[PDB]
Amino acid sequence: IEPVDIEQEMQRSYIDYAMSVIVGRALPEVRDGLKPVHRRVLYAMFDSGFRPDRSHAKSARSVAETMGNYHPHGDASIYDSLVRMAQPWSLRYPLVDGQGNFGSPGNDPPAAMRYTEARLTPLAMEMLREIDEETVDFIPNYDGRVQEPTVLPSRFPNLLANGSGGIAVGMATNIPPHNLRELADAVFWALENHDADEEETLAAVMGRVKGPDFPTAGLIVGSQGTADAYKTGRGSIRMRGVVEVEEDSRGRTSLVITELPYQVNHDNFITSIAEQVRDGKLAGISNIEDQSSDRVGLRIVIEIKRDAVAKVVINNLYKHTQLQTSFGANMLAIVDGVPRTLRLDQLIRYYVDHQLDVIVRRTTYRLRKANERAHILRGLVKALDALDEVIALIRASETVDIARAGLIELLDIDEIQAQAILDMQLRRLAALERQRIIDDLAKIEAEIADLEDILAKPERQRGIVRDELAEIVDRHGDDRRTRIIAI
Amino acid sequence: IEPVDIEQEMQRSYIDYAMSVIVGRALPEVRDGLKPVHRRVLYAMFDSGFRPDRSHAKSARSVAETMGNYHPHGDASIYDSLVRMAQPWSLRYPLVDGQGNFGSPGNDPPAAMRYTEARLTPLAMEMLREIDEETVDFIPNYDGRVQEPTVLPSRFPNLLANGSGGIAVGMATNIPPHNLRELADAVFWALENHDADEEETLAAVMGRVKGPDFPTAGLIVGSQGTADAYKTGRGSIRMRGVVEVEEDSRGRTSLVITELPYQVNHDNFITSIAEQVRDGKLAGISNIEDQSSDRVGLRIVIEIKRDAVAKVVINNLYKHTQLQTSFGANMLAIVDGVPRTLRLDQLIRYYVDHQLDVIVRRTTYRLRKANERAHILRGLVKALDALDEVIALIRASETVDIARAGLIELLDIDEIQAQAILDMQLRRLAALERQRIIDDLAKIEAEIADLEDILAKPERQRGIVRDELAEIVDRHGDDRRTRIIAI
Amino acid sequence: RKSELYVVEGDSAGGSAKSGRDSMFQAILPLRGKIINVEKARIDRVLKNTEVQAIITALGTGIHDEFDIGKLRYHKIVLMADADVDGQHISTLLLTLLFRFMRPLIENGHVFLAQPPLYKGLGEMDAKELWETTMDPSVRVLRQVTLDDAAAADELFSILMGEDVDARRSFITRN
Amino acid sequence: LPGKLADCRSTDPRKSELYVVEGDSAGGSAKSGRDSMFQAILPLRGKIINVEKARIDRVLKNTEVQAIITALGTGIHDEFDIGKLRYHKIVLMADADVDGQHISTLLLTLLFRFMRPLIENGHVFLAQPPLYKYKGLGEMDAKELWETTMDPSVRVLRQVTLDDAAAADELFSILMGEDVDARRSFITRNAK
DNA sequence: ACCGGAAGGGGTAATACT
DNA sequence: AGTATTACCCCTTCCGGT
Ligand SMILES: O=c1ccc2ncc(=O)n3c2n1CC3CN1CCC(NCc2cc3c(cn2)OCCC3)CC1
Ligand SMILES: [Mg+2]
Ligand SMILES: [Mg+2]
Repeated sequence: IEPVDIEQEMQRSYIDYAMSVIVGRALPEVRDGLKPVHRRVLYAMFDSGFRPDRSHAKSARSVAETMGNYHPHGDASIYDSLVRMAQPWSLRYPLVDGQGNFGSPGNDPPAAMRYTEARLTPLAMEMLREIDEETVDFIPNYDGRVQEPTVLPSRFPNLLANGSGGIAVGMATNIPPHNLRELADAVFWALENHDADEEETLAAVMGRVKGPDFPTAGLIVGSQGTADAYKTGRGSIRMRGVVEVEEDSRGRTSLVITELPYQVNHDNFITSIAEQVRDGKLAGISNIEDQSSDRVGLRIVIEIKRDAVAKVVINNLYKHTQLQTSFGANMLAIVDGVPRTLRLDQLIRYYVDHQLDVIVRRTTYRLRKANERAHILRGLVKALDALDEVIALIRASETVDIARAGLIELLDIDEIQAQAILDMQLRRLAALERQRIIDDLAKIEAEIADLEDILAKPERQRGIVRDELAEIVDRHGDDRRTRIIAI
Repeated sequence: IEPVDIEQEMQRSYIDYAMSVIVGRALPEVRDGLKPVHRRVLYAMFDSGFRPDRSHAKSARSVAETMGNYHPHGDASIYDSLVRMAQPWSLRYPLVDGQGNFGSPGNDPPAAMRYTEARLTPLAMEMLREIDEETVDFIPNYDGRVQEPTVLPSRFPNLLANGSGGIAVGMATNIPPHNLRELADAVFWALENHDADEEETLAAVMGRVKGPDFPTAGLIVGSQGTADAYKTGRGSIRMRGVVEVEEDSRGRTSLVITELPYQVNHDNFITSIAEQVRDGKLAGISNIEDQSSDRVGLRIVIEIKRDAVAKVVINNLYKHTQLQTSFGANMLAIVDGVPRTLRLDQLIRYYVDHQLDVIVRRTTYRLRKANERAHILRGLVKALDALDEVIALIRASETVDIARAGLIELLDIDEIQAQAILDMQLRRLAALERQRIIDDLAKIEAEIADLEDILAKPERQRGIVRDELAEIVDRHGDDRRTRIIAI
Repeated sequence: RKSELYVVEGDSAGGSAKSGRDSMFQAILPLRGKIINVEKARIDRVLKNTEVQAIITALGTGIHDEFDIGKLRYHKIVLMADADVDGQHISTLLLTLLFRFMRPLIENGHVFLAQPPLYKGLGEMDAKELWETTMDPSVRVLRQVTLDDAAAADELFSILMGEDVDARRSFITRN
Repeated sequence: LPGKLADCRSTDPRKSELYVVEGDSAGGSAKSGRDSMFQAILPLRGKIINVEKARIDRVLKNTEVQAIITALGTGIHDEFDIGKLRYHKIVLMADADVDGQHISTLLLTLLFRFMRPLIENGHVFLAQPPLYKYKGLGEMDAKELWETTMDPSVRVLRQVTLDDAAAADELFSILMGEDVDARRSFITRNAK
């Protein structure tokens, strides 16, 4: 019974929905490269106990855990995201190890939640490394029951390595996958040259990074589009498949297709070519067949009847039947909660800063824990110095409280330490343990100094980041799947 | 290739399928009164922690746990059973507390599963009471990973207090719900008269239990169908609704239907009445409407224009529109893996035997635990007798093994006793704990004596069962919703 | 003249509101998700969806030129939606469908918006909880839509839900 | 032709093979690991209609039955011609649980009621999958399906043979007929 | 022709951009 | 017309007994 307007209600509702979709539904994050659904699924799979060192678990359990505790949305979208993260032909570096029928590059759909099973991958466990050491912030969920992270540590640059793609209200995002081994060099250059300007950093990074490396091999023609995309943030890259010419015993020529560009359907290609063959298109084709066996890969056979010696038919296929396509790269990402268009150096610097912050936080947490343990152990050894008197006072006590009070007033020891004093086990009274206490204290008081020295010098942090990233790259590396040629 | 023939394959396949359906798909167990799906759902919800003390949890989590761990079937047949076990109009005593839209007696589907939450009820807790004390056998699941129970303790007679209904290959079962107090009286009589023969026990349990008590209130006419069902196992029970005659200010007479028989659709009733009125041949009826509000209950209004004095219209409604229906009671159960039809005395004696076996096994487990616990306390007091020498021996040692050998040689104790001495904390060395150990040893010896005495005489187990059943009945119990009238 | 119409999404919330309503002066209509954007699609395309036809049949009035307010079946059309972000989108789509087709039905005061208490929607509330909060005529609180400027409202509608994308993006960024 | 059929490449009926498999996930998994030259997959849906109980006019309108009849190519009842057969090997491949064993018996009773000469000539085969390395055919991938079941060099198939016609005629009516007392007595007698 | 455990599967919309 | 996260929903069969 209140006279509200229609313009105000319309504007408020539409603005709220648009901001929600833009910030928390579709656009990726510069620091981590994961949408909220992907991050929630990964965290739910990590915390529930699904790890590469354990056997496969049903995807239904992980989907239900994500739907209940963290993600308050439908099940179909969550399962679709989980299936997509485990597809080698869609992700350059998969983040989910799946067992079952997870789909096909053509029109075949994946099986239901009841059949397929899924766990994490060894490369995905590097994204969640040291997440319990207060490396990242935590926030309560929608109902305020449990806590979920705001961003994964992301020890490797997932955003560029796997790419991104999304549609928002008034915006869109498309980022092509890259090669980890060549991104490592760019990150090392950024780490070693922290006092570099924008132009020099951009030039060096573009020199170190050649271009995109799509998971489906293919081919890239030209070099102007990649330069335009890296210099500004919006450019077209021309992708092309491979065609091989072969003959038979009778001398009939043939065309063999074994690779297709990124995000190009297999059944749609064959259907479009067949229909355009039935109609008056191309120049000459006898018949088309598909022989893409499971153990062979992809093999599409096209028969040219008598002429053209497989020279102009290839050009016609390139310019007519989606054998050559375009990728409209447009790098859009969310920084500190706001969308922005960024170049390559911007992403590299943001990732480096995130890694440095994670390292600093982990070092601080470890230092605090080691300091508290050292305090407890020092109190314990001070108690051990007077074992006969301690045991005599403990034995001649009416209850625990008076014993604790006498321990406090005798050894000049405060609380917490006295509780561990009274928590001795007799098994730890032999001389071996009485010397093990000394050894442990000696180790810990040096570990504290080492951690303080690490915290005191940024060069140590940069070296730690470089060493860890180098080890990660050395363990998990790949070649250039996509070959880049000239015009 | 193999000539497998046609007759052998047909017989093998159909016999296997029929036997599986008969045994583990439809027919309920006499001792527990639950189908395998219900038992698996209850066990999964109990193990996952969804207890009445804790808040409601999403039903998706319970369904996923049940499907992934225990039940290797579809999610529809699991959620349907889960939502049916929490419907007050379908179960006399619900076993699940559900929050959300769980359905309607009409044609409204039960919500979706992502909107509804579910947890266990106090009755299900009594059903799952003392299940971890080796009371029932356990078997591995389909994949052999974990263990699941083969029968729930069933501290109260669920089979007769909730009824059953199922269709199998070659047979079907139908059992009407009863009242808890009337079943308790019969069970008490059976317990106190264990030496009675079949005829006397049957007569006593037929005297104590009057007849079925459907959750939808209603009515029942005659007393021969229930007698036939209880004496032979098959019978017909006639149920009838509740109609009242009212008059308005003008003088028109209206029939108000406030109760309907068991398992009668509310919307289909009105639809059938309207169609029969349109087709005629029923009676002089003005209009039919549904005024059943949420805060009012079932209330169906039928208007008769001027005649029949609201007497023959009632008889026509009885005879033509399902206001008076029949129930084909046919008590079929599974005993030791075999389907049989049983009378009331059999269904009482089997439950009594199950309760006695459960009590015996629980008492044996408790006695074994107490006997194995007393050894550690005896070793502890033996060490406390020579505490100073024990401490001196422990201090003058180089390794824990030397201390163990010295303690064994000195105190004449087992390895377990020496280990318990070694992992004794210092806080338990005060005088108060020294006396507490003596008191605990005395109490443990007294409890061992009591547990042995319980097994010594069988006449105490019956008293224990009677006391527990009396407490359960006095806690939860309703009155006769369905009243019995004459012909 | 006294009946009320409640438009909801989904059969779950639809049944939940149906079983906890006052059947005398309350009717409930469920939908099947988001509405087709009338402003974007052609008139032929929108006039074929099985849900828009249901809405026009339920309301009973005409569309566009052949609109007669004397054939209205319910004098109170209340748009019920969930409290999440999706509930703020579907409703707005409806707020276009009533503005484009049944334009002279809004400024007369026959359209209202309900305010559920703050659950993730009406599908979780049972029958009893939907009475004393949103459906009781003595407890419920609604909002009544009013029209003041026609050209401003039309231009806002076209900017927000038209076919131009750059203008919508600029408006969203600016405000 | 049925819209769910995945026809092979060879046009010679003497070398082609048709696989009848329940569901769609199993069919999709088998389509990737099959030899496209001599193997065609026909994915059914749910449980088959019981031809022995329903009337002729009702079983002639079921989508699955019509799809099977169209895919096989031959006629039904007295209009059956063996010369129009397209696949010389119809292989039933179902799951290893009781539900698969029931779908298999429904399909076998359909083929016996409508296309008896196919069973007479031994054109029908049964395929068994491995037990454990598996509660369903949808949990397997293309490589494991090919390595054990669909590989012509390493596989085991069962051939259904019909020696006596009267015994089969009476047994099918006893097991899958309208009567219940005879079926219950048969089940009870054969249980032990 | 329902009552209850089981098998299986498709189709309408928003929102951008090439 | 297709990419990818979002909203929502129905329709065949088996197996008895009245
Ligand atoms: O309403 C319809 C109308 C047509 C239709 N056609 C094919 C089809 O598959 N479906 C059609 N529908 C609906 C529906 C599938 N429906 C929704 C998804 C659900 N997923 C199975 C599942 C879900 C969950 C599980 C396990 N399995 O555990 C955690 C919680 C969620 C299965 C039933
Ligand atoms: Mg919602
Ligand atoms: Mg199965």
